Amino acid sequence: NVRLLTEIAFMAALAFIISLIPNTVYGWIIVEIACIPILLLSLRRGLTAGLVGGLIWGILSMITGHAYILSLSQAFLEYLVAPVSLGIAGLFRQKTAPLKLAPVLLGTFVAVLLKYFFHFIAGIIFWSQYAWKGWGAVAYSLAVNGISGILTAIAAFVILIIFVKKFPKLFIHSNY
Ligand SMILES: CCCCCCCCCO[C@@H]1O[C@H](CO)[C@@H](O)[C@H](O)[C@H]1O
Ligand SMILES: CCCCCCCCCO[C@@H]1O[C@H](CO)[C@@H](O)[C@H](O)[C@H]1O
Ligand SMILES: Cc1ncc(Cc2cccc(CCO)c2)c(N)n1
Repeated sequence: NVRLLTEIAFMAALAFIISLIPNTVYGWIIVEIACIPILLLSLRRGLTAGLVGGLIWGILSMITGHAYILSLSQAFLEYLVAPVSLGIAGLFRQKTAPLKLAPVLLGTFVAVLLKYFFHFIAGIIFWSQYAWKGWGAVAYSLAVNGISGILTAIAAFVILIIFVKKFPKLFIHSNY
């Protein structure tokens, strides 16, 4: 209630704080560990809570000057649509015990995939001026964003697996 709103705000604040950590692997290839609090929020509280947490994270990135903004339409795609889209993991919420790892991992996979699909589309339209010598716009965006998405999923997998084994109730909301 009040509690749902606090959880959302705190996880979005957490994602933003985490996003301040340097995460560059090479060029524009990143490991986006900042997705994890939004993933966890979504898995615990469902689609709407996740969408809104993603929204708040994106707005925070932009208004603090930490987003890479090339245009209104690009920033809309990459810092509203993209982070919001992590909320899709919410469709994999488990409401009842025992907690299973399967929906956690499938939901993480589908949500990181969806986010980076939007970054991949953005990459084609707005970032092709950076494409490695000899690479076309699509192939360059596929490699940058394909690799970033996989790496981000790897990291999300590692952390959430630990969280499932050690703190499975992070994932299951209860009153009481
Ligand atoms: C519906 C649009 C709302 C417009 C205002 C944008 C930010 C909304 C919440 O702001 C704050 O973000 C801080 C980040 O650290 C948190 O510490 C704090 O808990 C939270 O309250
Ligand atoms: C790129 C967009 C991806 C679309 C995502 C489709 C989400 C469908 C989620 O299904 C749910 O999965 C749960 C756990 O696996 C099942 O317990 C439950 O029966 C089922 O309702
Ligand atoms: C080729 C290419 N280069 C840069 C970007 C911009 C970008 C990529 C992934 C994630 C973010 C947001 C969090 O930082 C931004 C892009 N989409 N495609």
